[PDB]
Amino acid sequence: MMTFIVWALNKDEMLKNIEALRKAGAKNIAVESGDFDILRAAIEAGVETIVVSGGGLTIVFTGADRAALRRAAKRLLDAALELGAVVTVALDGDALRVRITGVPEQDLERLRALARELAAEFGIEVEVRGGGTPERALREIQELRELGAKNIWVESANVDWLLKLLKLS
Amino acid sequence: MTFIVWALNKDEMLKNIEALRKAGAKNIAVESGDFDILRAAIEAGVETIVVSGGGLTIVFTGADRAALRRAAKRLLDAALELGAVVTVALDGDALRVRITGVPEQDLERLRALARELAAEFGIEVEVRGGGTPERALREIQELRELGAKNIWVESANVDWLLKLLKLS
Ligand code: NA
Ligand code: NA
Ligand code: NA
Ligand SMILES: [Tb+3]
Repeated sequence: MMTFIVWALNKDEMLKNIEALRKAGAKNIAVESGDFDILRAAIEAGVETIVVSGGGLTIVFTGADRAALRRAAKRLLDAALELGAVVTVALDGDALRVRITGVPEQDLERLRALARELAAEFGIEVEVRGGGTPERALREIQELRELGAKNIWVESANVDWLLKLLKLS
Repeated sequence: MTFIVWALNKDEMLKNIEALRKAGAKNIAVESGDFDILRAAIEAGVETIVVSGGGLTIVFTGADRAALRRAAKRLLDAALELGAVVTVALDGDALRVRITGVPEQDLERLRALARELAAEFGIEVEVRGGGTPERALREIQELRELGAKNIWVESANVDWLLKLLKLS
């Protein structure tokens, strides 16, 4: 037997995906996201196993020009990789989502500022739902439990973030 | 609570589980699309494994990090427009690119581009394919025999998970 983990950067894809696995008859369905809104939606749809992809930033560039989105993303990717980050990128409609993990809080504030600079240059909107601090994770994990999460797993490429949350838990 | 160590580097993975073990983590899992990393985790005594199913793992080697980043931007550009989910990590010597969420046609496009880029740049590439559910099932059985007790499977591509469910 196996647990099937749906990794989703958007709420609509995650619902569609868990619905497909439920129709297909998967016994053990989990949802993974750095977005606590998506993890809440999963639990409300009746998912009992949640993976918190914690730490770092989710930077979302929105605009009709996909060339401008990719250009901004490539620049951000370059800056993030130089600091030793793990970067996950997905182009979804008019939104380009960049997940950044494994850089210190001082470096994230730098990438926050850069994201604002790049947004102006290429004339696009940028929103940073980042945070991911171990303290915030500990708070939102309790909320997910109270919403009906039975199994909570936590994931990172950054062991220090796992060690900080281990310390707090 | 289970602590999942995401790894595309075998050495970093082993250092990371050691740190969590010393720190007092009771439930540790290792996640990777690289079956050799999952083998190394199980051989080190990890009993929970997340198989990151499907797509490609592309490893660029034999040039400076600045050059590896330029190659990464070229590959990302192609992958993003085909609608792929792309994870990129610059690791010491090598640049590792994980590509998922697209059919074989697009993977072949990116295999070819990675090879072209490697030649065009003058760098070495290791294009690790073999991301089909059929093989994943055979890899999963191998990992069980090596000593994995809990096997979790993960994808952004629900189609890949559905085909695995059918074949399982
Ligand atoms: Na809610
Ligand atoms: Na603790
Ligand atoms: Na996949
Ligand atoms: Tb994962």
